[PDB]
Amino acid sequence: ELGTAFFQQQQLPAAMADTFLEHLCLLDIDSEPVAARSTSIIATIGPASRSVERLKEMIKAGMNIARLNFSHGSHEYHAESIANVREAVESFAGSPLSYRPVAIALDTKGPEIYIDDGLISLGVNLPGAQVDLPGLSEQDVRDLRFGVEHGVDIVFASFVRKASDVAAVRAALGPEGHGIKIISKIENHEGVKRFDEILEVSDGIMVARGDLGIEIPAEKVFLAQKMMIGRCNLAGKPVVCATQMLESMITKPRPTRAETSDVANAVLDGADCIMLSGETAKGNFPVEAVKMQHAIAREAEAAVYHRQLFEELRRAAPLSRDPTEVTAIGAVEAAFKCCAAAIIVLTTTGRSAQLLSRYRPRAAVIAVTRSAQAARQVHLCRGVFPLLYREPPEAIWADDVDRRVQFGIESGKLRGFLRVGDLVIVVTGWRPGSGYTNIMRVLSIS
Amino acid sequence: QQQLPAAMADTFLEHLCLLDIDSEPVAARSTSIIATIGPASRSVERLKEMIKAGMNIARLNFSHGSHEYHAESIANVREAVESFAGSPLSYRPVAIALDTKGPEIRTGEVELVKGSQVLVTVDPAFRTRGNANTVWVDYPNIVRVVPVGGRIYIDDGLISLVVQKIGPEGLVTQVENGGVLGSRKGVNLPGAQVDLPGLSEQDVRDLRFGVEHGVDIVFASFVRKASDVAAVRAALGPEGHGIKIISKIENHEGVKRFDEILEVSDGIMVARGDLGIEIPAEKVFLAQKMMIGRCNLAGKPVVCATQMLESMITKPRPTRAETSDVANAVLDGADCIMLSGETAKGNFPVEAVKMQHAIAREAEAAVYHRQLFEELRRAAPLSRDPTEVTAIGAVEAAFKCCAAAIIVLTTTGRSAQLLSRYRPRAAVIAVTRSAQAARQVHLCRGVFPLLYREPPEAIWADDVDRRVQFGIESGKLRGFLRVGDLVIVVTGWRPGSGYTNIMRVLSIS
Amino acid sequence: QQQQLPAAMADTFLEHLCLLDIDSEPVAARSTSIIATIGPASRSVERLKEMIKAGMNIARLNFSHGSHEYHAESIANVREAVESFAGSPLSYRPVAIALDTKGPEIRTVLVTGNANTVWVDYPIYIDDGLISLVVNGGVLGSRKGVNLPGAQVDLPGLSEQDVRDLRFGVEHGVDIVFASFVRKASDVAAVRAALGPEGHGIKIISKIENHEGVKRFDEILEVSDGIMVARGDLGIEIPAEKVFLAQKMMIGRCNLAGKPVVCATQMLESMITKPRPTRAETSDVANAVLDGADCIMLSGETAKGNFPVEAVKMQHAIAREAEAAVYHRQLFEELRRAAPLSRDPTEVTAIGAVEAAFKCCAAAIIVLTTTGRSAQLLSRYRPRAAVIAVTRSAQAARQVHLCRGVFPLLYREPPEAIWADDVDRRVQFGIESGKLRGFLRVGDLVIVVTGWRPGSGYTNIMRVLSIS
Amino acid sequence: QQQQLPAAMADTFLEHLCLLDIDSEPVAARSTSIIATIGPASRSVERLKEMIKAGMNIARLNFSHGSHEYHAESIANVREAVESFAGSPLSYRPVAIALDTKGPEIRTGILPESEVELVKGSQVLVTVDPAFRTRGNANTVWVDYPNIVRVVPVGGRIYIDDGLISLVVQKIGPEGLVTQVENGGVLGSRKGVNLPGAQVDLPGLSEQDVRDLRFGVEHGVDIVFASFVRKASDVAAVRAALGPEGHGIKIISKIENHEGVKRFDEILEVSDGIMVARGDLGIEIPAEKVFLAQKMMIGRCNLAGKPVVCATQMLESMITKPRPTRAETSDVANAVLDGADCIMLSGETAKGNFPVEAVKMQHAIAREAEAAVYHRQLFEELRRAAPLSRDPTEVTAIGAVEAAFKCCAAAIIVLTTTGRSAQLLSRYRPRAAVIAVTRSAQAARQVHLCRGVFPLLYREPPEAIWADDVDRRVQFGIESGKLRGFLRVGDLVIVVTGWRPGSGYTNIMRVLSIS
Ligand SMILES: Cc1nc2c(s1)c1cnn(Cc3ccc(O)cc3)c(=O)c1n2C
Ligand SMILES: O=P(O)(O)OC[C@H]1O[C@](O)(COP(=O)(O)O)[C@@H](O)[C@@H]1O
Ligand SMILES: O=P(O)(O)OC[C@H]1O[C@](O)(COP(=O)(O)O)[C@@H](O)[C@@H]1O
Ligand SMILES: O=P(O)(O)OC[C@H]1O[C@](O)(COP(=O)(O)O)[C@@H](O)[C@@H]1O
Ligand SMILES: O=P(O)(O)OC[C@H]1O[C@](O)(COP(=O)(O)O)[C@@H](O)[C@@H]1O
Ligand SMILES: [K+]
Ligand SMILES: [K+]
Ligand SMILES: [Mn+2]
Ligand SMILES: [Mn+2]
Ligand SMILES: [Mn+2]
Ligand SMILES: [Mn+2]
Repeated sequence: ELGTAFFQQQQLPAAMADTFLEHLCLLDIDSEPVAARSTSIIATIGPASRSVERLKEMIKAGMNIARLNFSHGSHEYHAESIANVREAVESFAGSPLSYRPVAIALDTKGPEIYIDDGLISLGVNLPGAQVDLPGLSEQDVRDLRFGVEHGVDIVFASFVRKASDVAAVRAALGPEGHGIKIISKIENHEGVKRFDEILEVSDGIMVARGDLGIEIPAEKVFLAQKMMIGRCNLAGKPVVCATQMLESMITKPRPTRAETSDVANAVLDGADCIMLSGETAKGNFPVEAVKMQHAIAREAEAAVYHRQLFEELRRAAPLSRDPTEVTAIGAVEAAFKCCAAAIIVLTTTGRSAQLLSRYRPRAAVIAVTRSAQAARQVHLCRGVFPLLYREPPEAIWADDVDRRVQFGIESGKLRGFLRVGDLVIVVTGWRPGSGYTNIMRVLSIS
Repeated sequence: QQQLPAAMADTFLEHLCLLDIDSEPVAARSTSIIATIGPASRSVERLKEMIKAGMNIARLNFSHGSHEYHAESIANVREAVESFAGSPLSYRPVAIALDTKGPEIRTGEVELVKGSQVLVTVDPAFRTRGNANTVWVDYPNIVRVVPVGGRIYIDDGLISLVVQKIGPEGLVTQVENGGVLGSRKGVNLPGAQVDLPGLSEQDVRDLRFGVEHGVDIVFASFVRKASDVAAVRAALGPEGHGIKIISKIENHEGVKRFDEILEVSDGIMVARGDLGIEIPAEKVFLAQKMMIGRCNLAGKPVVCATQMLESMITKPRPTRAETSDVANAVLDGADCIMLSGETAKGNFPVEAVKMQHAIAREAEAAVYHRQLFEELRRAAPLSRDPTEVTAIGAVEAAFKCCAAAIIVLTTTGRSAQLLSRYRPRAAVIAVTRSAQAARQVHLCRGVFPLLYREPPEAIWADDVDRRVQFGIESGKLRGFLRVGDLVIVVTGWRPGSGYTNIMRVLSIS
Repeated sequence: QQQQLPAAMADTFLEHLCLLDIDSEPVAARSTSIIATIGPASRSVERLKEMIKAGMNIARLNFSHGSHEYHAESIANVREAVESFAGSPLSYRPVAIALDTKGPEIRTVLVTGNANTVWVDYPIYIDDGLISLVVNGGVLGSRKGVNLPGAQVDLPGLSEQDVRDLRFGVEHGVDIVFASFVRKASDVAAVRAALGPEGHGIKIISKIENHEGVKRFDEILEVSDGIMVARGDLGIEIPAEKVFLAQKMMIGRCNLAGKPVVCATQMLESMITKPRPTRAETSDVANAVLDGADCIMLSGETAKGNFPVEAVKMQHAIAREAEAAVYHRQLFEELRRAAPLSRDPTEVTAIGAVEAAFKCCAAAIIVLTTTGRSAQLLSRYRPRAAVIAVTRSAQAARQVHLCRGVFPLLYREPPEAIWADDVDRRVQFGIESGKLRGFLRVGDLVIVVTGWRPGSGYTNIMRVLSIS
Repeated sequence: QQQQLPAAMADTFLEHLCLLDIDSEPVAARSTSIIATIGPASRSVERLKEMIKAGMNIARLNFSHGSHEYHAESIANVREAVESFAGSPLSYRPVAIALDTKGPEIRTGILPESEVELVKGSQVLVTVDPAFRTRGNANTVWVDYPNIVRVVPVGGRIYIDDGLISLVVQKIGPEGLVTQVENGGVLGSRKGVNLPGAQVDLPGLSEQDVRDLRFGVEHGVDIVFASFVRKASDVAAVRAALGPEGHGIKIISKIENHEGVKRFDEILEVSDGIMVARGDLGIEIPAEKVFLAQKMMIGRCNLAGKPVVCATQMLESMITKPRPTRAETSDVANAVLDGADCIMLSGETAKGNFPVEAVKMQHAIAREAEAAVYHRQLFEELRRAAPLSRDPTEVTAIGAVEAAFKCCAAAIIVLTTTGRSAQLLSRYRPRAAVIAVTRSAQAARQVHLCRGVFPLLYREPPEAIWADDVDRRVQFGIESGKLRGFLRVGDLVIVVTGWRPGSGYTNIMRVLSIS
């Protein structure tokens, strides 16, 4: 079973290797990946990526999260950016089976001798020399309030140095902002040393390599990146790799060999999301940069050694009596046995999708939700493909479950994620409401 | 408890160092016990005590006894077994297996002069002239299968003779080990390609008897080739299509052609008695472990047999070697262990069943589960069969929650067998309407069969849930489940076998 | 290929099992040493010669029966049988002599002498745990051993009779003491003290016979030279279905510690009366070798039975097959990982030589040693290649039988004038010995382990040589 | 710890990652050799002295440009810079000289600065009619490779000028290939052509390569980077042009196109090593697939025990800037973690403004990456994958590496004539430095290809007794290691020698304490 032609795509020969060395030796440039790209793409909004028509092209190219850099720009500037992103996003809502949710992330200005990205020794950086600035500014507080008022999904918190820095952020978001995800940016030596306590109170991490590369020796950034990716992977919390991934594409139509390798290796490290800064904020090829990250991620996701990664994630995760976790790991294992084209999961808060994503299945996790915010926020979790369901409930709940599953199948077919004859794993619960996921089924498509 | 520190170890060496004589087993015994029926074990009262002690499969040795004798054994077994049918929540199915006589080469008191000279003839005139320097055998082709230098063992391999010459009179032999030969006693032709028929005529009448009396399993003696298995299945006829054929590997050719035999069998018996004569005794453990390992790989049941607790025929306690042999068979991966003389004729048949049960529980907890499961996972090929996909998903889920059990609904047993091959720590509670399948699934380690008796409900989904609740209630009464426990439930999307495709995580109430 | 080498190269333990082959023939060199108990069936010089040829490496003197004069006769007959082969040095097999202590023993319903009231020698299991009395039973006899598993006992860690027996062993130059019913580290120190300064070179093997010994195993092992899993008494002290747990635990911890371990009792019991063992008994011997046992033991099979030599031959035949079936790939990896890093050039050289031998499927590792330590550090990493140890010390040649896979050759010639020449002559003596014994053939690779200067403690050199 | 040893001891790769420590400084010497391309920014004797001190191990001469006299000047200044350290033999660093051939090329025709625009969606004809050699324009391009009309089927593509312009063959006709412009651009004269996925008929050697290869032999270059190697016969043609006098020269095959990737195994078997020529590879196959080819090729050379080089744009931004980008520093680190024996600088040292700082950056990155290797799984997999062998040099090598790990040996000192004994130690990736003592100056330079080998040139004449000569070179290796910081008093070393003179008889491993 499993056709001979199907077994030579998606780097499946390298997938069945008994050793990592053989896994490397069997990687094949003719082995084509699936269309579903698991690693989400964060694009920074700026002069080059602010118009509604430009944003439409970046959505089709693969942008999942739009980053607002509050280091620059008035609230009126950012309100117009949010208005333009939402206009381009909703411009596709007339076609539910192809609609792509897009999250909006607010990046704080933060606490802002080296000058000019650390280019001249004596933006300004003071490495080692511990300085005084508090966790949250008084302009940060006004910016975060702007985030709640305009309904942003994610906060990128700059220069997080300790757990209390995160709590100050969460306090500024307020009770109405309790649902916003907080990604703590690790930007200096202190944040690295206090990483374990920062991660426990955050929803995720951004390896902010720009400032980190000035605050610590440039030779050491990859050590910090691979440490933080593994620790969030172990913790099952999303991790973002950022800064200068395709830097030369600011002026050039094609990246360097080091840049494509950097995106690929960030994906192989286990990063949930990869980021573009000047490549989309200022550069001359914002859409091409998005297209390049999409293409590399597809290749690198197939080149992950899932065999060992799944085993180690399984051994490191503690035993659980939560039926959502138990169902998730079983569905992921079941998906590996059949190379299921997808895991289709129903979720309202996104947790069931995240618990599937944390075991890193090869199969795409197609998440059908009625919550527009959850559809935006699950882009943080690798391999989750969110579908916004818009119909009012069927009268029998079981019929309403089945129709959402069918909606996931129909959207997967249209997008090239699913074909007739594919096996799919379907994850649901035994009753409506969040928290009751406990069922895994094996279905053939059509 | 249950050797959890040893099972979590990073290495096998540390797993060994963490084994704990004070850590008590709490899981139910998963290795099935086969007990040979004989004079010590034909009492209905004794059979009831053997059921409660742990007997899962009753073996009828057709090497001896008439059809009427075995019909009585069958009737006493079923009476003892059905005596528990009034409480369906605790009723234990018990399989009945027919072990065939098989091709038995036989001779014609006279002493075998060690180092002497004895000839073994084929001529029919010498069938009654047996003595110190004449032996006759009913196998005519013995003269064409054992060359010069090959050996001929007699009476359980304690008297040996080597071929020195070949000639018209017969085979010219010399006595290697001495003894005195009786009247028509067992002969073995080690290493030689014995081309006796794959089925005696006695075997064909016995297999017809077994079909007529509804036996669940055939232990097929001296299986050397795939065609030997097909000969057995032919004699069962398609009236015996549902009977499971377990092939007894008993000689050198069977070990060599094992893979061809396993492919056409439902399982294997490591018949160490005959095998220990047909090949050197010091090589039997190699063949045992090879066969157990490859049946584990193929997901097919394997039985370890013969002399596991031999001294308990006359003594109330086993030796240290016998204790270790039973334990190491479980550690090897054997689905079933067997008692022969210990239950057929010995003085402590119940105590022998109790011992095997007690040893099996300790060994099952001493298994290095971490490496076993990982290796069975990677070795089992990718599959698009939904029952296969659900089974491995279910075993994975059971490990994550430390599930008390995996409840599975099954018509033929296959869905339980596909769970069993991944060796979950959780018990596989199999709920079936098929009384025969309830008995036959004892061959698969870790499956606990429950026979469902109620007639079908009007709504199919109501009938599914009733069966699931039947497994819940049986599990609670037998000690497998507690309130607050998590269980994995495996079902299908439509009636009939072959459509298993659902795995659920449920809390017990 | 032979030696189960296809199974040796499997990537998983499951495939290792799957590839085992009854037609794959093993190497003549048998690594697991055989201990045979001396008794009426194994006492004549002519019978001991047959058991030496059959494969007996250590002679066990059971000091629970027989007088001091009786055991001197046994010692004298063993040394006469052993030295009867000394005239051919290339084939001389050293044999060690082990003293097994009586230990704390309680010998012989109303227990306070017939079949209604039983007298005992100490203020309940009798007949090797076959009869149960409680303040379940069978048929008794006269003079019986009594086990009391549970309530704690007032017998000392070393009796006066035991002390007298230990001093007998020093005076008669035994190589090994099997210390009965060791429960604590203090019990071993008591044996080391009764052996005195004149007996400081004797190896103390602690016998684990009860629940307390299992519990305090780590502290007992740390002060012992090795361990005997005494399954006879241990099988009466703890439930019979749990002895296999204690055996495998103890064999694993000794293998990790690098100290020898003995598996004993009823391994081939039915051969006391029958010429062939049962299927369970050959499995128990094979599984003891697969567990990692350095030595296997025969007691009644050689002491009192009617087939003592055939019993030695059976253990020899099984051990060879089981040794080849060991999954060295995973065992060596796990031994390397668990052993701490070392700055000792002897241990550093040892693990390199074992690795090198696996790479070339070397027929043997030839090591020069005086105390035996260089050979033990090789044995510790469980190579498939035979460890041929050439030594001038007769005692080391006997005692090194405790370590699995060490084949001792006693070298007798005075030193050559150039020490480099004296080294080569001893290496050559091992090569010639291995050729005659069938360990080596022309074209084989061997690993030669020596040191850079004379005297113990300087092993630091590993050489790859092809046999001419 | 230091050395990232808590991470290397971890039981899983996941926990190994979590335990990487930015505050754990490396103490072992840098094992991945650095190749620096010689050019205007690196041709002066004093600048080359700076780069040798910064860590340059191999000097790359790019015969794609420059005259024979130009490259002979490059060789003279390199050798003058290298030999200015020879007066202190205990610290003299051999520096290899590698010749990178221009290789077979396909180029367009001459239309001065005359330029034309190939418009997107246009119709352009590619012809090799010698009458069209000069008649280039916006709908017609000539190329100097006549078999182009046979190797590019309809729907196949033709790239021009570093892949800036893309053409798709629509029909095969008598005049040539009629193509539609897929990606437009401005076309100059004599621009390079690439035929992605095509089986290119060009010989393994251009006629200029033959001349350059003889120049290399006559000037004693140590290494050849053979361009555009697509099959075993290409390597054979390179070998033949070097002749018997160039038989000691090492041949590193540059894998540059799709065929070379697919036929990698037959190429590697007849090669001394491989270069992942990512620059050309990224034009010949999709850019997002290059990392697949890099990791496959590094793994298969790791498995075969043959050196592998990763090249192109590793620190590209440092051509104009004193600090690399975050992507570039990660690219160097990940090439080392892949298992690359060498890393390369091209424009960063040939023409950039910071050549010495680029060499310093690669040295500092590689030192961090080498300690961040999950050594436990790497050595275990290399060990089990390496087959059984009855060759005593192979047996001694794995024995020495195992012993080095057991004692955390500071170094493995090995005596070698050709370098093979050092290479056999290097293939098992020990963390101990492999200190190779040789009398051959060429072998000393060439073993820089093998990761973890640190060559020392022995200059003394042979002692009377051979056993004295061996011990002298061993002590020379010890005294060199002490002076260079490899070895301290009280350290343990693994010394690897043989039983008789001449190469091929390595069979002894010794454990020694230093001083
Ligand atoms: C999901 C996983 N990712 C990795 C794994 S598992 C792994 C395991 N081992 N090693 C070291 C090694 C081993 C063999 C080689 O040929 C090269 C490197 C790795 O680097 C390595 N990675 C990056
Ligand atoms: O991931 P979440 O937020 O816990 O939601 C999972 C829930 O979705 C469902 O599948 C469907 O629930 P709804 O019909 O209320 O959307 C439930 O069975 C399950 O509890
Ligand atoms: O294990 P088997 O023999 O394939 O049978 C499993 C079958 O049992 C069921 O759960 C119920 O079967 P029935 O209702 O026909 O008894 C099916 O859904 C499933 O196909
Ligand atoms: O194992 P031991 O007792 O430490 O002896 C090993 C010793 O044997 C030798 O190989 C030879 O020593 P001798 O010549 O004194 O017997 C030494 O080089 C080495 O130190
Ligand atoms: O690595 P290579 O080229 O095979 O050479 C290793 C050789 O080096 C030697 O030490 C030779 O020493 P010489 O330089 O004196 O010839 C031999 O022992 C060994 O055969
Ligand atoms: K039978
Ligand atoms: K070039
Ligand atoms: Mn920053
Ligand atoms: Mn039989
Ligand atoms: Mn005892
Ligand atoms: Mn090129």
